[PDB]
Parts: sequence; structure tokens; C-alpha cells
Amino acid sequence: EMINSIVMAFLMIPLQGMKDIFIVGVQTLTQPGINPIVALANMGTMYINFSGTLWLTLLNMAVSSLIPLFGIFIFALIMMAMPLLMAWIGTMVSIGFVT
Amino acid sequence: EMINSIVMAFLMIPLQGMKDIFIVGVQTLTQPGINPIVALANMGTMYINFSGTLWLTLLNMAVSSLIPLFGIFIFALIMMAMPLLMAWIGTMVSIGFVT
Amino acid sequence: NRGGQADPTKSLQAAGSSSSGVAKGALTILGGQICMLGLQKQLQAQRDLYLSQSKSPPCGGNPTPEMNTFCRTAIPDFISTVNFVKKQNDDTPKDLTANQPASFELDMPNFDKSSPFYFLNGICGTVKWNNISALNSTNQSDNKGLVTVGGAGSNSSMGANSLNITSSQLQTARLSRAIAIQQMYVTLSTVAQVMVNNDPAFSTTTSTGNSKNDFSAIAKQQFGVPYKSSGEVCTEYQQVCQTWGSVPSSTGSTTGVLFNGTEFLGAINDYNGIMMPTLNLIRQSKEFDKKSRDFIAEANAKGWIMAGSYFFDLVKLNGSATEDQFDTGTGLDKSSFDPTQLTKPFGKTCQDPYSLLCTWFQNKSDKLIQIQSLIDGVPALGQDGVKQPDLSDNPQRQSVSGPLSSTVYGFVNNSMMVQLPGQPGIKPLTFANLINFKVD
Amino acid sequence: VNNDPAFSTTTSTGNSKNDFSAIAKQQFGVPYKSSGEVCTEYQQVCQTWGSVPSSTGSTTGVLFNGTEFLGAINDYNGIMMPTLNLIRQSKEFDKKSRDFIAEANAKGWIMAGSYFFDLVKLNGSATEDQFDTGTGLDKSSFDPTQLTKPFGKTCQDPYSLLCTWFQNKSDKLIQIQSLIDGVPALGQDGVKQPDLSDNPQRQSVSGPLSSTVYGFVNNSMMVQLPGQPGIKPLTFANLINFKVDTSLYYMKHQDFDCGRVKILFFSFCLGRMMGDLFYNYVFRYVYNFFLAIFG
Amino acid sequence: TSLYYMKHQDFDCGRVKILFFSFCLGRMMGDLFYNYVFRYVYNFFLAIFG
Amino acid sequence: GYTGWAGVYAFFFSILIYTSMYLIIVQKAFTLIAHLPDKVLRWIG
Amino acid sequence: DAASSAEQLQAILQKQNEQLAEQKYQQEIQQRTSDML
Amino acid sequence: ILQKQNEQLAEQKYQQEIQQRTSDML
Amino acid sequence: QQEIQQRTSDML
Repeated sequence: EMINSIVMAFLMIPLQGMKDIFIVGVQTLTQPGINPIVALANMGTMYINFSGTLWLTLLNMAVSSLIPLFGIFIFALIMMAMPLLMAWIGTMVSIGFVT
Repeated sequence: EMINSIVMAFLMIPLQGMKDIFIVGVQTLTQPGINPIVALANMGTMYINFSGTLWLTLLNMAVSSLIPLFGIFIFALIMMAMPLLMAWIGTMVSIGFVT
Repeated sequence: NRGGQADPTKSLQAAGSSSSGVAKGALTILGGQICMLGLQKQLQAQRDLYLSQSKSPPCGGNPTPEMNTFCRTAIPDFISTVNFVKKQNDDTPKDLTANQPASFELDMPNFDKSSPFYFLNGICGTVKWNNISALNSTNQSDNKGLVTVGGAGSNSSMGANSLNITSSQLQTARLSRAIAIQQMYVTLSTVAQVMVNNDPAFSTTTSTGNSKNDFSAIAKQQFGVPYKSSGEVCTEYQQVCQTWGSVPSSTGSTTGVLFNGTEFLGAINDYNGIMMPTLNLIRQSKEFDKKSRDFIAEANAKGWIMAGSYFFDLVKLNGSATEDQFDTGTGLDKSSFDPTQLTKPFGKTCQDPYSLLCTWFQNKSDKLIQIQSLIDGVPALGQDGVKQPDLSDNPQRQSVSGPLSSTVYGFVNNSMMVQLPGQPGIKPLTFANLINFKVD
Repeated sequence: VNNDPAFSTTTSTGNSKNDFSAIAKQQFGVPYKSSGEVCTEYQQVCQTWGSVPSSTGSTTGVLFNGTEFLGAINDYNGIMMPTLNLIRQSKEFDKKSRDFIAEANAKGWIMAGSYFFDLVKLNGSATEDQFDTGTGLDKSSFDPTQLTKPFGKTCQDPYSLLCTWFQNKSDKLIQIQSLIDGVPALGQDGVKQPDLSDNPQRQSVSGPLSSTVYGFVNNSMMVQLPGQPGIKPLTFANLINFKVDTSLYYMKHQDFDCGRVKILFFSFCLGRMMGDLFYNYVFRYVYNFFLAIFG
Repeated sequence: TSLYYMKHQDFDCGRVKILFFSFCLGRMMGDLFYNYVFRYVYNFFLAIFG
Repeated sequence: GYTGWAGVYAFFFSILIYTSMYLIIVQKAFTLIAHLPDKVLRWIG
Repeated sequence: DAASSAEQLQAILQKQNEQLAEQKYQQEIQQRTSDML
Repeated sequence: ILQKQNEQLAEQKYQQEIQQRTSDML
Repeated sequence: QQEIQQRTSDML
């Protein structure tokens, strides 16, 4: 059940959070009248917020994946993850300070 | 207690140190008549006087874990610290190296 | 060229910041004194039981010459033999012009060569402290003449002022750290004596008194715990801890507390008070120097094709046209204290470097594991107890509660919690909840 | 070897007090400061050589001044000065520094820059002892454990004949091992191999540990010579600080429940020795083995 | 590879007595659980690893 | 008002941009050494 | 002045080793008592 | 301050002497 | 200077 939870937490980063924040950005811009500048600022801040909070939950969990003889291998998991993982977190970091 | 002292260390490094050098910097620059260039130089010296001391104390504790069976935690944390880790550490260094 | 004191509570941050270890040194010497008096009392008792049986082996019969020697030899005072002024002046050359030693080591306890216990030297830890290298530098010192502090205009290590020092005043300036640690030693000696006297196992008297009221097997009376200003248990530093108290229903009853939680901080602020004069004389205009102007003359003799290299010099001038002390680098952090070393030689057959200790004990460890339970608890308060405390500025410190509050290490941890009468000067983590970390 | 009482055909007729230890009747001593005080760390300057203050009943007389090893290094060097001296034969400026000019004339101009640095080392010429290296004694090897690799309940290649004459008893070689590095006649702690590179931060071997050849070699190379001190103590100490303690992660002795079983008249508590060999003697010993290597 | 080499220990004989039998539990214990299991595996390890 | 360490990110950003700011206010502040003499030659010549 | 403060420090030093002088006298009494008793 | 606290410890002290004499009386 | 004391041990 730990690896179930680690897969769950390593699956929702792009899809759930990133799609949802883009949806809320869509609805906040689509109405005529809301200041777009403040809008992109706003999803930028919630966007860095989601990125950092999820990152810290993975901090917690990959620390708590310390099962003997097998937590080494959650560590191999985070190792072979960190390029594409780095890819998504790169998207949120860069777009965060851009917007 | 290792887990404890560890996370106090790697949670204190960005916020505590970084904020205190910022507030001392603003305190020195807000004074009337103080030469500003030398002031920024001194806060550069504080940057490159605490960042690396914290860095070699991470040397100490990360090595000083070495606990059999589970010791990989010091790996787990570190590696999925290393990006954002460097994010502040390089940040600190660059400031000094500029100013 | 023509014109273009020290707060008692603020010293807690000064105890440790990854660059000062005076509190660690204080912990080391305190635990060392526990080691001296405890080891003394155990050898004393064991020797009394040995001579009370001076008709049977090993003191009788056909002893090995080593056991014969132990039976004959008395047991001296280790607290008496330990001081740091004499070791320091033994280490430093009597000549006052040569380069002084950079560091000084002091194995604890301290025996001389004629003492037959030389191998026990260092059993109770070791303390280290460096010289004040600010005065170690060449300062035109003389054996019998007069010395002048470097002021402004020369290669100086002290401040920008000149003071006159004779031979006596200067050598006493060398003993700053010496009588520093000495006053630590004298001020913790009483605390160590009280602590060793508080343990029933160290009461060599066969007391048949109230055995049902003792706080624990290792102390009849608890030391106590930090208490908030309102008067409840200060479990965490986050709530302010001011006073000292007991804990009710600790083992079915409550016992008196013998301390205020201010003896440790007391030692530290006497330390700071006696260092204040020394560093004060080292620091002895400061905001202006004549050296900042001298570069112009060479700049004239120099040319204009190097003007850029004086740029930061120029900022040093035009800017000037528009324009609590604690010891650092003391070296007490470099000391060490291992509690496990009394039980190191014991095993199937006893090993170096203290085999002969085990041979007097005939390879029993009970008296020494009693010392370990005094220092940090194991095993009289569980197979695992309190560890070496972190004496650095840790605003997330947790005071130990219950019987484990009645060990040396836990007492030290609890004492470095409380707040001195001065206004608080320790800043907690601004956002500790913002980095939560959930593991069990 | 003559100093070792183990190789003395006659046994000790008096008390062990007149002896120093089980491997040395007379200790060799350790380095001492210029003030005659005990040297512990190489950072402090230690010049003389003396007897260890430790007295197990008497203080034995030392034999060596500690200058034998470095004296050997010195005469070695002095008798190499000839060969490297006749190999040495100013030398920084030579006649053939000019020969490229004619070839450059023959070549032309489309390659002028190829002579650039040559021109430089000519323009300087108009505008302006050694010790051996690569001798390969580092490739040499010494191993003491090879005295004991064969032996076992039944022992094998490549030196099983030591077994065959010794009838598979290896103790006569274990005192040899304790002579090399003090295991186990003076404990299994032992003394590590002293590296021969320049180490300003070296700990002198103290106590009876100094009465082994490994510890003697270790203590013999810090004693400075008046000729030329070639080692400079570190200027970066107490800047890069490392407080790593090898005591938190240490297995300590346990007293076990002495659970007595009786084989029909025989009382013995098998639980306790299962405890005291399985854990206190195998697991603990190997753990402290890796711990000492780590230390 | 010899820096880690693990020697052959001589354990105290675990003298056990049955009514008329006597032999070393402890010595054969160490010899077989350790001297020819742990030593054996670790030696096979260093031998391949070199 | 910024929730969480989001404002803390702002914190780092500000001083980074600060020093970079300072840097360009530096770098363009001393081009004049070799940046004026050319137009001196321009206006007189 | 600076010197006078230093003299006060050495006065504290002197009272301290006088305390130690009392201390080294304060064990042979107890040792001879162990023997007498 | 320090005087205040050790006075308070002395005040709290003067309640358990009765109970220890009581136990001796049992 | 050791000669005297092994001599002693011998005639002891």
C-alpha cells in the first residue's frame, strides 16, 4: 500500500493539479471585465503554490518510503523519475515566475 | 532525533538565514548617509559567510547519519532536495558573487 | 586629499550557531565532573569491600602483583588534580616573544607520571580550547619591557588603538581562557557533588530509610522541569519557560527539587562576564582611518592607466564623505565526551586501553553501568534513554519529562530551555508549520 | 625480534612488572616535544624521543632514538644524489631555440602564427637539488594476514605445507601478527597501516600500542629533523569542521538471561551462551570490525 | 582485498556434559555457524570480487 | 498578501532582481569611459 | 584602567588557586581517616 | 526574580514533610 | 644502563 500511495502521488502532479489550474484560469479570463494582468498573476501564484506544496508532499513521502530492502527501490523510482518529474516541475517553476 | 535535527536544518536554511540577511541588509541601507556600495558588499560577505557554513554542516549531518539498514533516508531527502536545495544555495552564492 | 553590557537571555543565541561551542564545552566539563566523582566513589566502595575481606582472594591469598598494588594503593581525588591554568602554562613556552601554541588539550581527569593511574587519564573525556590568536601575532612583546597594542597605520590584529601592557598584565591576558574554564570547573563542582550525592546507588551507606518515596532508582529527589510563567509544564520551548518545578505523581509521589534551572546558564553568564574585560581590551578612530588617504600619493607617483584599480578605494572615501559582545572561536566545541568508555574494556576477556581497570573489577560492569545510567539513563530508566543534546540554537527543542528528567543529559536539555530574567532574545522558526514533516 | 619475549627461549623468571608488555620486554618509546613533554599530535612540534610514562610496575628503558627510519631515508637520498646529479647535466636557455627561423623563412607567411609561442620564448630571452620521482616503491606490497590464510580445520593452497608441518596450529604465526600490529596479544583493536603521504594531522600511537612495528613506524616519521622540515601544518583546519563520532552506532555488551537446563545431572544455561557467542562475540565483533575500518 | 580479510577465531569450547558424553557446543557452534558459513560466504565474495 | 511560502518565493525573487537590477545599473553606469570619446570625436570632428 | 582590571582578574585567579590549595589539603585527612578507621 | 522563584519553591516545599512524617507513622 | 637491572633480576 505504500507503493500504491507513491504511484498515486506521482501520478496526479501534471493531470489533476495542472489541468485544474488551467481550467480555473480559463474561467477567470473568459468573463469580460476581469483584469487579465491580475488574472495571470493570480493563477501564477496558485500555480507556484500547487507546485511547491505537491513537491513538499513528495518530500515527506519519499522520506517515509524507508522500508528495509525495498525503500532503496522507491529511491531508484525517484531517480528514474527525476527527469520527467523535473520536466513538469520545470513547467510550473518557469510559468510561475513568468506569469 | 536524527530525523528531527535533519529537518530542522534543511527547513531552517532557506527561510531563517535568507530572511535574516535580507532584514539586516534593509536595516543597513535604510540608515541615512551610509555608503550603499560597501553595504551591499558586506551583505555579500554575509551571503558567502553563512551559505557555505550551512553547506558544510550539511556535510556533517548527512555523513553523520550512516545508520545501517535505513541510512538511505539521507539519500532520499538529499536527492529530491538537490534541485531546490541548489535553488537556494546557488541563489545565495550568486548574490554575493554579484555584489 | 583636501576633502571629497550583555543581555543574559541574548547569550543563548551565542551558545551555539555552528561557530561557537562554549555551551558544548560546559556540557563536556559538567559530564566530566560527574565522571570524576562517580568513578571516585565506586573505586572507594570497591576498595573498602576488598580490604574488608583481607583474608581471602584477591587482596589475600596469592594475588597477582597488579591486584596487590591496587589493594595497597589508596584512591586520590580527581577533582583536585584537574585544573587548566597549570596545563596551559606547561604547554606555552615561558618566553613571551615566541609564537604561542595554537590550541590546548586537557584530558580529564589529570594525573602526573608518578601517579600509577596514568592509563585512567582521559577516561572522563577531554576538553580543548585554542589560544587567543589576536595576541599570539607579533605585537612587539618584550620579556621585561613594555608592549603596545597595534593602532592605526601598521599591520594590526587588535583594534585601531594603542595601549601599554607590561609583562605581568600580558601573561595574565594569556590566561583568559584558563581561568575561564577554571571558573566553569569551580561553579559546576557543587552541582556535580549534589548530583552524585542524589543517587541512592552512590549512597555507600546501607540506608534502610524510605525506599518508597524516591523519585527513581537513580535519584531520591528529582531535579525538576522547566515551567512556564503561569506555572505549568513547559514541554516545548515555543511556550515561554521561566521557572523550575517538580512533576506530581512521578512515581506515586512528588519530591523536592534541588535547583532552579539556572545553574547551567549561571555558569555561562559568569563565563561571559569574565571574558568581557579580555575581549574589551582586545578591541581597544574606528570609523575612520588615515590609511584610506595614503593611496593618493602613490596614485600621483603611479599614473592614470591604473585608475580603475583604486575604484573600491574611492568608494571607501566618498562614502565616508557622505557618512552585546560574545566570544567567538573559543574552541570548547572541539572537546569530546564519550560515556561508553567505562564499559569499553569489558567482554569475554578485557581489552586495551583500560584492561587493568577491568582486572581490578574482576570483569564486572555493574558499578560502571550505574555511572552510565547516571549520565544518560541506560538501563535503569529503560534500555534506551536520552541522547547527547544539541546545544546549538534549536527553537524546536523538547524538554524531557518523567523519570528521564532525572538524568544528567536530560537535566542539561531542560536547563537550556529556560529563559533568564532578561528579556527573551531567541527567535524561533518563523514558519515551522509551513514545512511540516509527517513520519512515524 | 630479539626484544620480543615471545621469541625468548627461556620464560620469564620474575614478575611481569619488569617486562613492558607481552610483545616487548623494553618499549621503544614515542616522540616528545622540544620541552620533553608528551607528543600526541603532529601539529604540535615534536623533536626528541623518549619513554612512555605508562608504568605497569616499572618504566623500561627505550632502545631507539626514533631517527633510524628517517636516517635510512636520508642515507638513501644521499646515495641517490650521485645518479640524479650526473643525470642533471644554462639549461633554460639553449642554442637550438633559434633553429626554427630558417625553416620559417623556407615556409613563407601563410603559417606565421605557428611560430607564435616560439617567438614569445625568444622575446622573453631578450626582454627578461631535484629529488627523485617515479621510483615505484609505492607499487610494493606487504601483507601480514598471509601467515594465516591457509589455516583452518582443514587448510589448502597455496601454502598448506606450513599447516602440514605445523599440524594445523597457527598460534606461532599469530604472535608474529601481534608483533606486526598488536593483534591479538595486545587486543584486536590493532593499529592501521600508516599512510606515507604528507599528513600534518597525524595522531601519535600511545600506550602499549606503540610497542608494535606498525605503531613504531607510524611514530617514527613525524620526528622532525633539524635538516629541513618539509611539512607545513594545515591552514584550513577548524575552517572545514567535521564532528563525526563513532560511538552512537556501536553495539555494546548485554547480560543475558541465564536459562538453566539440566541434562539429568548437568546444570548449564544454554540461553546465555547462545546469547554471548551468537551476538556478543560474532555480530558485535564483526560490527566493531567494520566500525574500526570506518573510524 | 586483504584489508577486509576476516580471520579464523578460536572460541572457548562450550563444554557440555551428557551423562557420559562431553563436547563443545560453543566451539563447534562458532566453527560451523561462523567459521564455515559466514567466513565461507564472505570469502567466496572477496574471491570473486578481486 | 500572499498565502503560504508563495510570498517567500517573491522574497527570493525580489532580492535576485535587486542584485541583477544593481548589476545593470552598474554595467550601463560605466560604459561612458569608452562610450563618450567616440561621440567627442563625432561632435568636434 | 586596562591594567587595573587585569590585576583584579589575577586577584580572582589568586583566590582560586588558594581554593585549590585548600582542596589538595582536603584529601590526605580523609585518607588517613580511612586508615585509622 | 531568582529570589522570587526560590521563595516559591520553598513555599511549595512546606506540604510534603507532613506526609512523609505520616508514612513514618504508618 | 639496563645491564645493571637484568643483572639484578638474575641474582634475585
